[PDB]
Amino acid sequence: TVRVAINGFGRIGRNVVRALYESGRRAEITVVAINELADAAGMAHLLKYDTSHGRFAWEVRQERDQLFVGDDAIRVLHERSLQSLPWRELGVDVVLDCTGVYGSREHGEAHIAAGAKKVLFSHPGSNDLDATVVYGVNQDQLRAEHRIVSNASCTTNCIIPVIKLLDDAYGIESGTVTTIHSAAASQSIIPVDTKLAAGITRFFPQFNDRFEAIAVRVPTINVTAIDLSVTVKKPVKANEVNLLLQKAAQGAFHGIVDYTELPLVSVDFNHDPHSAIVDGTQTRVSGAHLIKTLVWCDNEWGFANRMLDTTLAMATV
Amino acid sequence: TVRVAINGFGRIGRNVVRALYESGRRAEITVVAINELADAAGMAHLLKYDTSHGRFAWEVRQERDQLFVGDDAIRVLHERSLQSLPWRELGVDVVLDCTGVYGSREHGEAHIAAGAKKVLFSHPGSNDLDATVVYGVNQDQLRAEHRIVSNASCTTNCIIPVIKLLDDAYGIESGTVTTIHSAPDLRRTRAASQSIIPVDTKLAAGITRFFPQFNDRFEAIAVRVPTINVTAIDLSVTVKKPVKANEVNLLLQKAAQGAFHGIVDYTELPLVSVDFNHDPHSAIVDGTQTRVSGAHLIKTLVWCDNEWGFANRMLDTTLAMATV
Amino acid sequence: TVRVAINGFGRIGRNVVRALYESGRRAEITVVAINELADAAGMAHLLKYDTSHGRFAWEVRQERDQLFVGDDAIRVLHERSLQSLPWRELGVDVVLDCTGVYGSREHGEAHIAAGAKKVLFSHPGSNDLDATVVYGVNQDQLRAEHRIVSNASCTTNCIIPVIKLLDDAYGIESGTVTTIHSADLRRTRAASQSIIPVDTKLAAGITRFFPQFNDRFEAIAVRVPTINVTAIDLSVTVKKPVKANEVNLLLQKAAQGAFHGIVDYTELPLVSVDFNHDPHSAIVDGTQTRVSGAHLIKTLVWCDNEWGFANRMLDTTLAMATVAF
Amino acid sequence: TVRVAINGFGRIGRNVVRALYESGRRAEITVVAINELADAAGMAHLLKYDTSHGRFAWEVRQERDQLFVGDDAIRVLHERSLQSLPWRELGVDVVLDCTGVYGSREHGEAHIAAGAKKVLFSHPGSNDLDATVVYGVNQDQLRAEHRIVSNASCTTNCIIPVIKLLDDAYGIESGTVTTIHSAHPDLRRTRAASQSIIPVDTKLAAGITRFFPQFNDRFEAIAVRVPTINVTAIDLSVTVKKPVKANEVNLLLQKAAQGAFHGIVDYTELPLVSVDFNHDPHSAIVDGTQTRVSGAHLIKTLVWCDNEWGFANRMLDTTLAMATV
Ligand SMILES: *CC(=O)c1ccc[n+]([C@@H]2O[C@H](COP(=O)(O)OP(=O)(O)OC[C@H]3O[C@@H](n4cnc5c(N)ncnc54)[C@H](O)[C@@H]3O)[C@@H](O)[C@H]2O)c1
Ligand SMILES: *CC(=O)c1ccc[n+]([C@@H]2O[C@H](COP(=O)(O)OP(=O)(O)OC[C@H]3O[C@@H](n4cnc5c(N)ncnc54)[C@H](O)[C@@H]3O)[C@@H](O)[C@H]2O)c1
Repeated sequence: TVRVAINGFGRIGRNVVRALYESGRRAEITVVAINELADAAGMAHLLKYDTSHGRFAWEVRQERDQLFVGDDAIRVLHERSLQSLPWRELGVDVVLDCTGVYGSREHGEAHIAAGAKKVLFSHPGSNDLDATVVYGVNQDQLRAEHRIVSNASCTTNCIIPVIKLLDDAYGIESGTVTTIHSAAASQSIIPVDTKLAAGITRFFPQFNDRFEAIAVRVPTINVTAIDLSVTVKKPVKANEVNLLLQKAAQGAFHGIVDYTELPLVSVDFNHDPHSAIVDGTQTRVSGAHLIKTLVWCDNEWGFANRMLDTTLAMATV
Repeated sequence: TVRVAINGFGRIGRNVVRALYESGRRAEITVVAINELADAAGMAHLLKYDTSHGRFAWEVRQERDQLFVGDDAIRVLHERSLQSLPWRELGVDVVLDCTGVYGSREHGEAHIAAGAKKVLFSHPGSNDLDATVVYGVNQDQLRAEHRIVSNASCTTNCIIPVIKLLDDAYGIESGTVTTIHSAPDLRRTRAASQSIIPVDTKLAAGITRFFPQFNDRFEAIAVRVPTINVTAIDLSVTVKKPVKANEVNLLLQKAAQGAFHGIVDYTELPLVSVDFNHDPHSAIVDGTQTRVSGAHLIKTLVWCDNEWGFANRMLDTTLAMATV
Repeated sequence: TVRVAINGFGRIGRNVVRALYESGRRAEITVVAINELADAAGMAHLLKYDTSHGRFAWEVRQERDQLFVGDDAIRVLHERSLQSLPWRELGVDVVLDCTGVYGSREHGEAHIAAGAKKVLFSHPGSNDLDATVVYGVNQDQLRAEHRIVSNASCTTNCIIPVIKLLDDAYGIESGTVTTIHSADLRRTRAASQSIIPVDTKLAAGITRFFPQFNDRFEAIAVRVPTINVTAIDLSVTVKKPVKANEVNLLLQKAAQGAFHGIVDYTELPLVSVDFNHDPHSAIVDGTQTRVSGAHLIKTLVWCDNEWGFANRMLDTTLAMATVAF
Repeated sequence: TVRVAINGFGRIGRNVVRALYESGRRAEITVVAINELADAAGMAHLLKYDTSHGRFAWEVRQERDQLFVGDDAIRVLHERSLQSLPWRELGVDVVLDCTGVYGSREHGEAHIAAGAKKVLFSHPGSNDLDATVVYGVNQDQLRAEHRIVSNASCTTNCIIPVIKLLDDAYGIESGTVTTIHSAHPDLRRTRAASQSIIPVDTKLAAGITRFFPQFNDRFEAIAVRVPTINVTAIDLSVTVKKPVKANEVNLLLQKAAQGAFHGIVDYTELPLVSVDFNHDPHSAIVDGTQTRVSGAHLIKTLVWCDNEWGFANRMLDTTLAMATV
């Protein structure tokens, strides 16, 4: 068993746990410890009841400083700073840090120092890390040497695969993105800050000063829509683009990217493990060179499963 | 005073009336008749109360074939055919048809035959009508021979002015749009309140019709989200002239003060959709959301009140029609 | 095997099917035919994708005149009137009529005439059917000679069990209810941002089931823009003096005993959506129980207004097909 | 005219200002100072644009140490402590404290010490206070001596008038309330507001018993938050001595609305939804169509209110009474 600890039991941490069990990737990975400065029972409870994904199918309990998913007893810690984490004592192979506060080399080193073999951050974190993984695209680029890695963000993890597929096939010249985020808020469309372009140009440096992004928050549940527009060199038609993407979903990107032409709405992709689901019915091409594609993703669940995918790769290399 | 009749007292019809009074444009134009298939009080009530806005500031009464807004009398009719409309009897200068059912030439002729000097449709309709007016862009192209005219749609009326401004300044090569609307196809039989729902958009067709130079150069998609009243349009265009985000913003800001005052607005304030509720502008450009990818791919987000803006344009166009 | 046909594949009909499979009651019941005046391709699609309940876990297919949940084939019919239904040909033991249009005796007789042994309506029907079953309360009064029966409504099915429990224990003198539903010049308007009064058939339904409460029960209801789960705010005057926690203890005991699987009890800090897809007819929220003086009880009861009811349809169906002489 | 300063420019503070100008109580009250921790420009923005009330009709300019509503020049302070407030310098007749933090009479004394003649809190207060005015019910009990007074809460200000009317006419024996509110302590608090019905704490049970001490151990209350806009619904249930019918109750309340409680309580039988009462200055609007009576003694009444606007106007009403008495 690969044994992981989770630092920070927020939304993403909780989902990683839920995902571990539902995906059955329990067989290959046991969570041994969770750490959040937050009261233990608020965790057990919040793990059991989730606003988007239903009651957790497994039986959850929290007595003492011990969380319980099914028959597993997860030791619950309340450390405030990285050094005093008993990673060594627990034999932690990978620490998934989902705190959202920690993210630099030093934080990584601190985790390793505390006894963890490797670290995986649930966000981009400081630039200079031993690696950055958008699973399904560049997991093959992982080494032994690589011990402090970032898993990108849920939005970058959603759109990067598509941008790659499109760039490889048609040569992207420039791109612009609009992200429609789910959640006064409960009536408006709210313009919000977005880091998604920084994330794209970082992963694809050939796109510096060639990509921009805006984003809005709307009062929907759980699922996010990404509205991607790119200029390409090779002339293309809407259905050719769709055929490319559909093929990718059945081939090289099976399980990571999905494709659909069914008449669906956002909530239908709730609890969908894919990093991205391409909506074929929304694909457009203006002239022969401006491609619009709408990509759905469960902004938490997809990412959560990628955390686990990346973890496995890290522990295996 | 120009006298108008309203055919169809739906959402848009009601707003046109509300707009007439609130805009203060009651001094130039008067509503003499409304023709509806619903009950009469049905109308008075819905005119007084609506969920998009607030209680109508004016006092709304209702008696049988009548309707009262303030001191003004408005003959309420219930005719299922245009032939039998007493437009002649009432001296109607313009009929604003907001039924959403009528829209070809013949329907226009029918209204005129019934005694109306001119007709204005609250939508695109079929192609061959005298002119489609996107007020603030091409109202100067109204001759008096134009008797049956279309007011475009609220979304086309929102984005066309921006597309013109950008094309004039930088030469648009191709474009793509996403419309985020507020609240057959199997998507239609399912809950609005938690989902982003792809819907059919005819915005594409409307743009290329108004700008024929853009055939096979514009596409559009749209989604419906469970927000109130205000619509966001996410426009992306490739241009010839190289540009920077703030140059684009400066252009649009200038237009808002200048040539397009009262039709397009510009803002850099941190606002959300509901802040544009009841805003008379056809379009409000959100400067903070302008982007340029490379030097040639412009993204601009434009807000509009999808009913109020359009409702005021109906009145603006009406005036223009009655004045030429 | 008990073999059922479903007349009307609307919201409730679809859920009955989903419920049959998810609850494993499919070992004991078979849906052999569905009839709806709707596009059969659309039937399959709507069965697979639901706004409340998510993607149906089973594999759904449609082709010509067959729907396919899993490896099962259901005959899809399109008859516009009750007379021409091939119930006899298919050996239907019970017809679950979830059309919401049909509900008289005659409609029942028509179904039986068409070849169905018994009929179960997904609503309270007219006033004089053979039985109304609020399962868990009076299913023991089903005899084998009741062939046209009503399953009450989801709201009545939700609150009746609680009213019984309270009446038995303390003697209800009078009652008033407020129902908060999830999503006439009010229907003609924007449901995404308002509390909307709506008419309710609940006071009718209660006094019908408990005739001793005529002119002693009233009800109002509002619609709010939430998802799927309904809250019932019950207020009753009782004879026996009581305290909040006594009432809670009574109800909690019922939930573990006589009403296990039908009524549930909870003290956990939950919100409506947590009862989404809950099979109980009613879940009592202990934390919201109150008693004013010693005689005015307030209790808040949650229910999944569709799922609970759907599973009760199946429960009642079984009882009807089983009830021996 | 009467001069007022506003301590705390939150939701309520902002609305008081908006109300002053819109209601037309501007020919009777002037705001001279707003003391607030955030910058003069933040203040001005939020005053102009509101999530729940639209664009403020007046022109909101900003300059120097001044806000401007029309040609009226209001002054902005950022005094962190209470003693350093220049109330004396500005000749403040009443301080409306809408901070929600201050509410003890020491706080009151502090304001007065700083130079304010009288103080009015936008909530119940931490108490041992001079008075508690639910305007339209007991403003006549104000005395030149009461210098530190509380304006109750918006919910108490909404339902108290109705409870009085009902008690006077039929003698309330006991009561229970449900409030339907729009949008570490609880585990419910940090959960998605968009889509669930959310049970929460409520102090209405107290506020009522405090105002009507004859109801100790005779009133209880619960409340839920739903994702609607701005307007609040209060679902009141009371037992009464005198036997009554639904329409008698309605007739009583309707009469009150034109008569003794004109401008404070309103009555309607029109088919309306919550948003229709948005920006309604009444403390309470009674929905006749929802009135019920179970037996002859259990009254259910549903009362709407704009939980901010009504209250804000009452703040102004109470202020006037205080400065006048
Ligand atoms: C934003 C925008 O401009 C937009 C977007 C999509 C579609 N439309 C067009 O708006 C027009 C009507 O909108 P409205 O919501 O006002 O219509 P409604 O749904 O409220 O109903 C119309 C109203 O008229 C009645 N009616 C029907 N037929 C009638 C006749 N013959 N005579 C009198 N009244 C009639 C109907 O019962 C209801 O009361 C459309 O053009 C639409 O395409 C705008
Ligand atoms: C039901 C009812 O009547 C109701 C509804 C809402 C709120 N209340 C009560 O009124 C008090 C204020 O609540 P509100 O929500 O208006 O406040 P806020 O969160 O909008 O912001 C307060 C405001 O005060 C400023 N402030 C804080 N500390 C300050 C000091 N020391 N000096 C000056 N200003 C200060 C703060 O920055 C913000 O601008 C509550 O009691 C509530 O129960 C009633």
